[PDB]
Amino acid sequence: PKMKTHKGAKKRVKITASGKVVAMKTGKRHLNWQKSGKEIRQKGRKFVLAKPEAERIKLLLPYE
Amino acid sequence: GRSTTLMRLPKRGMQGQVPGEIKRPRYQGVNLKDLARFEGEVTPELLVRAGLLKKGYRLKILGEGEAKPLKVVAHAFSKSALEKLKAAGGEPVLLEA
Amino acid sequence: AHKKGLGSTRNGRDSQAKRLGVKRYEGQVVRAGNILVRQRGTRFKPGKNVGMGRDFTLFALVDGVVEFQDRGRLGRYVHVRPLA
Amino acid sequence: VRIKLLLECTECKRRNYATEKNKRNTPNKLELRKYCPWCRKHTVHREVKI
RNA sequence: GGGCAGUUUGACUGGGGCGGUCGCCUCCUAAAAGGUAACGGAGGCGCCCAAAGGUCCCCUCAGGCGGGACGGAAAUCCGCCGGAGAGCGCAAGGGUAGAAGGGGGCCUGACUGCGAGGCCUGCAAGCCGAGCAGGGGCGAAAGCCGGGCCUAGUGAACCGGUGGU
RNA sequence: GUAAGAGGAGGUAUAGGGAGCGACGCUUGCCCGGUGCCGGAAGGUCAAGGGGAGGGGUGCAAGCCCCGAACCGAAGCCCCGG
RNA sequence: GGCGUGCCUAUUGAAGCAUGAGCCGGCGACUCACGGUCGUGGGCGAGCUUAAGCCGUUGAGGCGGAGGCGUAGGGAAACCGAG
RNA sequence: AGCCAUGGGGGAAUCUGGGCGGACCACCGCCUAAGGCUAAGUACUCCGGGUGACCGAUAGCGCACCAGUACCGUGAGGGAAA
RNA sequence: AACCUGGGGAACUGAAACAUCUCAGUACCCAGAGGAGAGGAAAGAGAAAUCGACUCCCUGAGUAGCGGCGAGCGAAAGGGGA
Repeated sequence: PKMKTHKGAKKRVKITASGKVVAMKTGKRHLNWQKSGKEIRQKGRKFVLAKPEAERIKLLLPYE
Repeated sequence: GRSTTLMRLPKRGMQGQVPGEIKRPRYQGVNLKDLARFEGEVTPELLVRAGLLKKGYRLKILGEGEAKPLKVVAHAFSKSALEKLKAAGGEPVLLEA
Repeated sequence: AHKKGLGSTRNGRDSQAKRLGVKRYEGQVVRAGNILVRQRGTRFKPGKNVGMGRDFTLFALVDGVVEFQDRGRLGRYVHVRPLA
Repeated sequence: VRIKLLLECTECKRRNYATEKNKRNTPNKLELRKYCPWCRKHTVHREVKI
């Protein structure tokens, strides 16, 4: 019966209120030292598109 | 092979402890242009018989609307929805006395 | 069949080429911060609101259009002039 | 390499940060460079930790 | 503690095994955009500089012949000639003396909050940056400054260490 | 055999189990460095345990709960020789 | 007499000296349940609809708003709120 | 890492006794443990009766019929035709 | 015949590998009870001075959490009803 919303996805995604899947910027942890502040604040929020089809199609049930 | 783009990092802050979730008051907002539609009085138990709110614990007036004098009835009230209420209207807080 | 001592090599290494050339020419508008010349050394010196960055690379600086120049005792110039 | 290693700089006057590197091999004792913290203008900055 | 149990024990590849190989940057093959394959040719990177960084004052080489105690093909100085054959960490390629090279003074923009609009590209990541604004260094000013002449010196996520909010 | 117990064996180191060779005649040389194995009441490392100097949350406090050093806690491997 | 390299599977590509089948009959393979999702046929319309159950029927429907969807989003969160 | 349940060890109290409200402490509530019994609402179909946008002798129960029969295997079991 | 409670309790398979997790506390083994089984009056629930045995359905809810944060597994409270 009922599908199953994705745990991981949910707990790491930000699908916007317009059928747009837009998550967070990836590549920040064991980094930082010899790197531009540019890189710091530009590893803030992100975007993404296309496979966000599959993301939405996976969000599901409470949608979210 | 590659993490199915799972390479995307998490940001769901306070996504979960173990004793379930924190029992907090969830509010409920309402566009006061929807308010402009009807006229008379708007209590919690009334507006859920209508079509909004639905057992939303507390009510916060908000949104756009018109300068109509009436008895709004709720808990908290948006500061910018309190400027349409200066034009006309009554403001009741926290209910019981 | 018989196959005695053969061998191998060492050259199986080729650096990935990066897209390198010029992007916007004269006749083409560019509106503030649009790269137009990817170069190694100064194959194309900047100029009239042309701009170079931290790697020899010309980009838009005005909302105008490019054009060229040849100053032998100075180099090769690019000039992005807009309108009055 | 850890010889040049990796350390960070905090302000005096309570905490603050900024990201840097070192070089212990080179005549590098300690450092009191001069940068900017999150709060207010430019100030001290003291060397500490890994 | 194989005595017994359940499982791991890469892939490429002129059949497989041995040998070699996996990623990053340069130069050909590459046929004047891009790009373009091979166990096809040729070499390099996992580091370095708190000054090898940032501004202002300034100088220009490698070499050639001629002339000189040690020196003497080549330590040094001098004369005249000498448009880049020198240098620019490291491989090569691009480039550069109208500076990126080499000397000195003050310093510390390997700055914060942001980022128009472009490179590139399946995704992801990577590359570029005017200006705004805080305040800051130097500069008589004009002004430069989001490290190094540029391309290699790099590792999404999950785990947690440590300081803070 | 989880076990009760079983065979061993109502047999006793000329007896019972395990291994290498395989009558008999000749014979069986050097190496304890790696390892297996025999022993060795000093010792390194290490367990739960035992212990409690010392720290914290909280109550006004009495108290309660957690963190925990010194130092004593085996087998074992290291060590020592055969 | 003019002409004329079997059917299938698989192949870059086959009549195949590649495979499957002597011949005829009958059986024999993209469904369903729930959720999801693009549309599409209607009804309603800032509203829409009920599940379990209860009542009725002997293929007779009907009550039954509990709930789910919708009117608002932004942010990890507090909270702010057409921002 | 609470709470419930407990295999080894220690080892209480009787209404200021006592478990829990998710480390733990204060408080404020909640409930009275370590004795037992309880229908109905729910499940199941060997069984009987009713129904069908269920099959019509290869389909249908394996079996429309003299089927858990023939016969196959020691054997557990297999499983016809009609 | 099947359902029901308790005591034992796998593997394939999934995670495109495989242990941790899955399948599942399922298949089967055993014990026993009965038209039912079992369950059963609160040392409960849960945050409101709020309720009031137990089983059942729906909703809550793929929610809240659990997790080599992967596979995926997945509560009770409240509500409406029996």
